[PDB]
Formats: sequence, structure tokens, C-alpha cells
Amino acid sequence: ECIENYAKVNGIYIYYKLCKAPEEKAKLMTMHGGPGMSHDYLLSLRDMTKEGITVLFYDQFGCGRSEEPDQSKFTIDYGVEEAEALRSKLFGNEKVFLMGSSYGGALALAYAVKYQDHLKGLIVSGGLSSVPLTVKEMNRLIDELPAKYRDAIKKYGSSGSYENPEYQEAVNYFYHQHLLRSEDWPPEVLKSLEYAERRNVYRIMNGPNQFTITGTIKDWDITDKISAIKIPTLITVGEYDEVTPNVARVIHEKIAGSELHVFRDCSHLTMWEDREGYNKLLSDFILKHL
Repeated sequence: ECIENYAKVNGIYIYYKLCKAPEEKAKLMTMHGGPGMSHDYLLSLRDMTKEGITVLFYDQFGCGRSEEPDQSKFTIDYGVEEAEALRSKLFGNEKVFLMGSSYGGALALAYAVKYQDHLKGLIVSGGLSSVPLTVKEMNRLIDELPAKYRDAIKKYGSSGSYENPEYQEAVNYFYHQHLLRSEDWPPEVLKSLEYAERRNVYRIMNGPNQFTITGTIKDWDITDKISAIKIPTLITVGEYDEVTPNVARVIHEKIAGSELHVFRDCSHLTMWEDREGYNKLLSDFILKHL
């Protein structure tokens, strides 16, 4: 069982789930994607506790269970501080491993740019260093989609009508091809997608759905800066990932000594499509850089 709490972190009460390992050997901190989802769809990473790796889960500002701060704080810069303040308020000065998924990845990268001296290693899963690139690549994916669902996305999408069934059917298809390649989606994932649809962070910082990043981060891009990350980096990405492995290449290209693993037959949520494979990779990487 994990130790849950609702303590104050950098101003607003933030929820976090710390799952300690019987024989802890390294503490890994996680950053869920979104922006505006939750730690829920990352719970599968708990398996690493049986490898001497304590995993700290938490809902970023305005997400899941945590309270929503002032809209002026709906930025990655704020997210970083929140991440830092949480790492110290819990572990103090101890060096830990940072991981992020999608937005959590881009976020994680930003954190590394200013707080890499507080991390033993960095893990980026289906993350990004440039939202624009992610958009250019995501548009290519939609075009490759079968004309049917493709036309729907562009038609109703431009008419600002994401409530239409034809549009949703396409959104569902796309998701079932680049978000999670399985039917019978795990609850944890559906729980996260529900949290982002109830809160506000997703509507402001991101936008409507996945392939529609028209929020307040659509122009974010720290590519010409991530090159400053020196700590060991494990960059993962699915073969059919909504955040194409090409984007993962841009991040890999800068960070020297960084690894780049492309999970075949997997999409964006590889931690669920290959729970054992994903958990093993991160556990190995971490343990090899204690």
C-alpha cells in the first residue's frame, strides 16, 4: 500500500502517492501528462517497487485531487517549482530519478534544465521539447489515418464542434492507434482522462483533445536548451506513438549519452501496452545509474 496525502506544496495543497519499496535502492519521481490529467494512468509503474525503487506519484496543480491555483500559474515554469518544492518537502536534499509522460516529459525536461543537479537520472516517455513539432508530427498522423476519420477531424474540427458523433468516432480511432493500442482500457487511464475533462488545466494549457494543442503551450519549445542536460537520460517512445519517435529523436539528439528506446507495436501509453517491458527498461536504467 502507498502512503497518500494532501499536504501544502508551494502554496496550494497537492495530492501525492508515495509507494515505498521494501528494500528501497532509489526513489523515482513521476510527472503525468496532459496538461491536466493525473498520476492515475501511471500507476502501472508501481511494479518497480518490487525492484527496490520507491515511486512517488502526484497530481500537478489544478489536476486530479490537488487544488487549482491562480490561472496566472498555469505554466510549466510553475509546474517545475511545484515539482522541486515537492521533491524537497518530501525527500529533502536527496537526489532522485525524474520521469515524465507526454506533457510530463516536456515538463520533466524543463525541470532538468534548471534542477538537474537534484536528479540522478531523467526518464522521458513519449515526451517533447517542442509543442510545435509535436503538432507538425501529429498532423501527419491524422493525414495518414483512413480518409474517413481523417475528413471528420478536419471538417468538424475547423467548425469547432467536438461534440459531433462523427468527430468522436475519429477521435476514438486515432486514440486507439496512437494513444493506447488495446481495447479494454485500464480504469487508471480512464480515470485520468476523466480528471482532465472535469478540471480546467486541460482546457486552458492544452485544448480540446490530443491532436488539438491550441492552448497556452502550443508555442512552447526548449529544444535549443535541453542540450544542457548532462545527467543520464532514458528516452522512450512507442512505434505508433501520438508523439512520433521523430520528436523523441530531437530530444535524443541534444542530450549527450542519452538513450533512445522505441517500443515496437506500442503507442503513447507504453507503460500499459507493455507494462512488463516498460517497467523492466526503467528499472534497469535506474539501477545502472544509482
